[PDB]
Amino acid sequence: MLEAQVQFASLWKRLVECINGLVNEANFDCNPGGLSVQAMDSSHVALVHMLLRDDCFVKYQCGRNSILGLNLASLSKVLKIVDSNDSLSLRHDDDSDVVTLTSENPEKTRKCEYQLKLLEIEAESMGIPEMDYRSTVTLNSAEFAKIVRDMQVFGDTVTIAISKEGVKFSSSGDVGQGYTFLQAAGVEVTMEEPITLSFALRFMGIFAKGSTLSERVTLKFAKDSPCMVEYGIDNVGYLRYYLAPKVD
Amino acid sequence: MLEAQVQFASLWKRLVECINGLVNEANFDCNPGGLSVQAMDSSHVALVHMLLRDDCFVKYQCGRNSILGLNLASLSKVLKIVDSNDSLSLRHDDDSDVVTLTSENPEKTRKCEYQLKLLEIEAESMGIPEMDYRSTVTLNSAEFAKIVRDMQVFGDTVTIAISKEGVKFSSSGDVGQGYTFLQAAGVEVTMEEPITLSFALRFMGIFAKGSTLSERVTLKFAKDSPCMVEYGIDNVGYLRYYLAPKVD
Amino acid sequence: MLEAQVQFASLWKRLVECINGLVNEANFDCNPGGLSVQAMDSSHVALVHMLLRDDCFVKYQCGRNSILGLNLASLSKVLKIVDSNDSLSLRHDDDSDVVTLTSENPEKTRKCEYQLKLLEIEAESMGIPEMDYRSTVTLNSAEFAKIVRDMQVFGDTVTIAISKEGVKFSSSGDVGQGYTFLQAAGVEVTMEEPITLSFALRFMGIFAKGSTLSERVTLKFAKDSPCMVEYGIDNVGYLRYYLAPKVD
Amino acid sequence: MLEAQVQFASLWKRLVECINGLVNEANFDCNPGGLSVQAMDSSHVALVHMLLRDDCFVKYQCGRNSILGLNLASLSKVLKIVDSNDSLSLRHDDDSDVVTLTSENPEKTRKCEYQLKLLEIEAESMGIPEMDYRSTVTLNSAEFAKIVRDMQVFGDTVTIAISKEGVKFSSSGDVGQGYTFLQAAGVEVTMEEPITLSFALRFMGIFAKGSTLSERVTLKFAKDSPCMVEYGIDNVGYLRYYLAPKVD
Amino acid sequence: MLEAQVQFASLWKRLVECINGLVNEANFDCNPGGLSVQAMDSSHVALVHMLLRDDCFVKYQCGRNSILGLNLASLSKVLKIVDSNDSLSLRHDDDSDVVTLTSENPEKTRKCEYQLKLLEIEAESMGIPEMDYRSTVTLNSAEFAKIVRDMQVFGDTVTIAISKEGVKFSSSGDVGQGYTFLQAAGVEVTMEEPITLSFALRFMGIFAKGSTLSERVTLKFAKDSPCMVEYGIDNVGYLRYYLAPKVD
Amino acid sequence: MLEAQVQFASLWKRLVECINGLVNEANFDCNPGGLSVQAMDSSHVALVHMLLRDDCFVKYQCGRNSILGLNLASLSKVLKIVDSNDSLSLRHDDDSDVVTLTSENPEKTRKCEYQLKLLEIEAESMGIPEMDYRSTVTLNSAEFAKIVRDMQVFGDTVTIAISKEGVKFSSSGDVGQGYTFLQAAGVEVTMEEPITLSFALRFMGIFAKGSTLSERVTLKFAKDSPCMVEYGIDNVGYLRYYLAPKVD
Repeated sequence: MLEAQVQFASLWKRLVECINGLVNEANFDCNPGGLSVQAMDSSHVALVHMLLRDDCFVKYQCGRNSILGLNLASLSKVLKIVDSNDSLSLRHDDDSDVVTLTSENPEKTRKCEYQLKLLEIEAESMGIPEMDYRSTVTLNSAEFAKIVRDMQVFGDTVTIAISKEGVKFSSSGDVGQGYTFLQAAGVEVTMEEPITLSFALRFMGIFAKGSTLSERVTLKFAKDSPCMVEYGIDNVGYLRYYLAPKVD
Repeated sequence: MLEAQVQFASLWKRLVECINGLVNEANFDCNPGGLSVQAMDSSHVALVHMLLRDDCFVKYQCGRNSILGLNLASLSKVLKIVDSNDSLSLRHDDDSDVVTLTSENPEKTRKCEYQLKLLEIEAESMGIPEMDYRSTVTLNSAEFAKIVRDMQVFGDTVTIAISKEGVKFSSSGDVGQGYTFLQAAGVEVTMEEPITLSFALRFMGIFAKGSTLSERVTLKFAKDSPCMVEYGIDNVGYLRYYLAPKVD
Repeated sequence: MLEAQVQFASLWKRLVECINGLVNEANFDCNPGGLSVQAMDSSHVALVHMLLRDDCFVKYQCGRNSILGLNLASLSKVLKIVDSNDSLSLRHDDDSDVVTLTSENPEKTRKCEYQLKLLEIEAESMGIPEMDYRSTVTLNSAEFAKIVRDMQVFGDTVTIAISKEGVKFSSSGDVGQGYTFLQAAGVEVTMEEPITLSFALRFMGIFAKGSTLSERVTLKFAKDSPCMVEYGIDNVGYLRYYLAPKVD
Repeated sequence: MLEAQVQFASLWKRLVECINGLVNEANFDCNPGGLSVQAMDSSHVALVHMLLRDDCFVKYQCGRNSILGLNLASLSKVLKIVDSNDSLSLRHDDDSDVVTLTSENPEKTRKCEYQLKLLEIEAESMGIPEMDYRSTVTLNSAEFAKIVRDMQVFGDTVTIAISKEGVKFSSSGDVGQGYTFLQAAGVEVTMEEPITLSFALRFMGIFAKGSTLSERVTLKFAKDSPCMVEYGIDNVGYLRYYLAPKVD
Repeated sequence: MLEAQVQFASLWKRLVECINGLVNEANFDCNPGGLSVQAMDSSHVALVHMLLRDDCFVKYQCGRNSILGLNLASLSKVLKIVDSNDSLSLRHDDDSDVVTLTSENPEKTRKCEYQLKLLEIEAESMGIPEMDYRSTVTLNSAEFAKIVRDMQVFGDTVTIAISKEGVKFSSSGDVGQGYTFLQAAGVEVTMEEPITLSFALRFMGIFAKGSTLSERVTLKFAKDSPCMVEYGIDNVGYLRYYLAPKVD
Repeated sequence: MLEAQVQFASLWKRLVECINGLVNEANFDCNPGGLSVQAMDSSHVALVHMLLRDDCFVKYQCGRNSILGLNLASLSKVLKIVDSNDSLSLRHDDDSDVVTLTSENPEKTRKCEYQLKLLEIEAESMGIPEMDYRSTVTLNSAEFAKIVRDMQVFGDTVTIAISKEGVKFSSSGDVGQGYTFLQAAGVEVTMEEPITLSFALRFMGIFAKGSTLSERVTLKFAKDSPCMVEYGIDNVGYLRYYLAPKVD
């Protein structure tokens, strides 16, 4: 039945790390369009949506829509041991109860094959937000990551404030008060009005692992609405996170 | 009221690590001479004196003598997140209760500002020891650091013995007995008589973080007197530690 | 009166790490032939035999056969602090109760000397039951090490299966099932018949630290018999491990 | 909608201490039968099974089988602060993501309520065993506890030897050799063959905290098979541990 | 010059523990009214005011107002070694630089005398924040102490909420969320309106050692104002703490 | 062939604690007179002499003089686990590398047997001191113990001054200056002239554990000579310590 082979296992390694940060199990919705994972954290505050378009793979075959529930904790453990530069083929057979991962060297002198039992995961229900986003900032993904790590020395909450001149990340706590201001000028603001929301750093931190997938990152906001943080996986996919604003 | 800007935040980062090893809070005596910290460990066995002369800073302004008590634990946490190669401006205002640290990139596209609450710390009450050291050894700071780490596998006490031919560090314990002998030159002994004292490795270890500030380190001894370990910060300051001998 | 000087302390450092993985104390049998260590794990399932031929040392002197029991935990701690590229002289004197390690820089500007108390160790029973190894595989030592680390995500047991055309390492557990197949050449199989044994990963893992001593590693098998894993120390010695199969 | 109220929080306090000794997280299988916990240590050598029958509780309500994963480290911390003689109600609501603990005084003048986040814990494969047991010894639980603490001065392994006349616990090590012999007929041996097995004291020690639940303790053995140590929680449940012998 | 003798040294022992929790040195204002200490923590968030009226002592004499700075750390160390049921006479002389503590047995067969050096302690910064306290709760001092210890398992901040029916202490953190609700009577609420403030547990904890001085404790609150926690020392003095709310 | 059985193991427990405070190994000189231990601290400043007369034991048998070297650290560990109120039989056999300790219940329902390996310990130089003691003070042993613990808050040295009216213990240091004066009777001074010596509290502290053996303790002094501190063990033995003065 299903077969999806990527050339460089890095991609899967880096992806699973990202999504496993948020949830331990997830359904892999596989279509002829490609693989998607959509999942919420157990507190129903944050959502991941990842899509790997079929052009992502050097070989992709998915006639009908199959759905594969997996333990991301186990999957993460197996992927930890796969070499970055080896190929990796995900394969599931008609009514099999197991998915198989197959890695091979460029030189074809080593072949690894792993098998994971599937789960039993109930359909998500709570869906993507339907926004229309007034503001947008795009910045270096690793700067973003650093900023959220940094803001965590102060508090558990970051306030992001977008203005014509740039974006200001702010946090408070016992240690003191911090901010990092990035100037527009590199940081591409493009907003229709000044806007200022707050968020849980716990989740922003989980999101910021996306920096392993994309040199840049885009944040999208809308007053009193879940923000989005998007990491393009070149032209062959995305990783997208949504997070509820804090209280207020 | 105070403004002290260094070009490279590294300096502050490395300093605070050193002094935070010994004490959690300290008063920064700030004069038109520059910043000084003088402080004892809670066991009253060891003393730090640090001075950053005003020529240390690319910009320095301190009309009246203010004293700023700080939590070095918090300060350390904030400095951990400042980029080494960014600038860093320490500033305190007349009516304030807070000191502010302001970092900027070389490119001026990112500005960070942190604020720490001040403390009322009781003014040290313990004077620098009497000088006139009949003995001096100077050595590579990182060798010194390694030696004290090493001597700790044996005991909690190191015996330093200076002779015309060099210096011998010795320790004992369950594991066994060790020594490291460094021969004169590269090791600049310059002494008036052979002399042999013992010291707590706990503190020698704390002092040895000074190796981050200065390629070389000077130890000065005097029979029955606190030794000194000095790290020059170029020509623009020093870091100086004093420690009681072990007698018994 | 024993003296054994190696030019580069690395060797001793890397060796003691390897054997200390298996046992905490061991007798160093010293002859004019060189040093040997032979020891079993406390469960009597696995055996180490190390030999450093006298050509191994830049200086070797052992008139009569002495035996020196040592605490490898202590020895490991002392060797951790000796620089890799320093020389290292092991010396024991006529009924002394202490062995001494002496390190010197290439430049002779630093000299270190450590002393360990000897033990009292009873000579072990098992004594290498050996030979008649029907099958043999040789492979890159670091690949081997990686494979055993990897197989540990699945189980506590690895099944090694040698066939003309390569070796297959397999494991099972909660996470799932995995294998790594290496194809023959690079992997030098040389066997008289297909053969398939199982082993405790705990011990294979301990053995795999041998990769620090030798770019390649040889495994030797024999139906219903302890396997051997051998790491050559470049013509001048070996490190050799033997391990009971799992049978049922 | 789950509810389980015990009259005296002591029970929960003492139980969680016992099981937290072995594992940091565990699933609470809750049925109309009552609560059960079944879990292995991370080395897969030892198994706990606890059952609190529904008659254990002054109020019990569990329509369907729910499973609640918990951090026993956190749960232990919360239970440390609950008064022994207060009541304690464990409550979970439909898709709540949190369990709540509610304590009340006998006099209803003080009410405490705590909330713990649940975990997704993967269901444990290893299923007790089906088993006979040829031998049986029952003894004062606190004597047993003391004996295992004692045997730990000698070694990491205890040898239990059952004979018609009593049971002999034995251990060895650097310190020397010890034994404690308890005579039958107070010690209820009841066996169909003499036998002698060995076990890890680390785990026997963990098990022996059961003495807080039950004045007596029963050990059951079977040649070459996991022993069992059982603590009856009066008539309203049990705590049961299984441990692999040391073999060879 | 000063003489103040208490019959039972317990009092001093218990007091110094309490105040030493907050500050390491303090000025003892000594008048013919009695001894008073008024002192702030280094963060200027918390104030202690202690008064021991002259009727507190079996013998009291202080013609002029002297001020004695003392090291409470040293004083604490000396008081640790004074027997609870011995008498204790504090004495300072005209020309002295030292205060002396003199202990004697009931039977006059043992006499101890200790001498502490005085300090020049600068800050008289202070300022009791007297105000209209709208709300008042009085409760068993040891329950209060337990509650703050308990709330610390969750967070570093407690929210106290006074209502007609009682007072609710609440905290949050990694471990979870907790509360303790005490119902009105035994717990004597007496308030003019419902009121809800937050406070640092670090300081509430320091204050709660007051339970050694007084079976009951009174807390007084006022919207946007420092709370007060008061421990009466019989009829012969008080210990009173004031603490800034957490606002943000 | 030696056998020495005491009725209550307490005695051995309390003794070994006392002497293990000073040294880690010691020879047990066993004669028909009884058991004696004599040992010096490794700094050759302090000496223990213990004697248990043969009437001490409910059963004692020692035809010839045997000497048993023991590790007091191990012995202490074994004795920690022996019940106070059990009997304890020490037994050594003709040409046996091991001594055996055998404990039994009053009720004979439990028997424990431990075996320690002996050591070859070289006879020390260690001559008991010569003199006839000019001064003598006898006091409650636990008061003495408390006094030395107390004097340690000040210094590492205590000055004991005997006069017609009583004895004065004095110490100095960073914390301050202390004394305890005990008045003559209850404290039995009996001296031929006033005399004032100083001693290391480290050792006085070690000695003061003798209070577990004897309600009273006697100190004996002689100008410029080792003091003695003696603890009678009923009428059936003594424990005696000697310590060099500090000369200044």
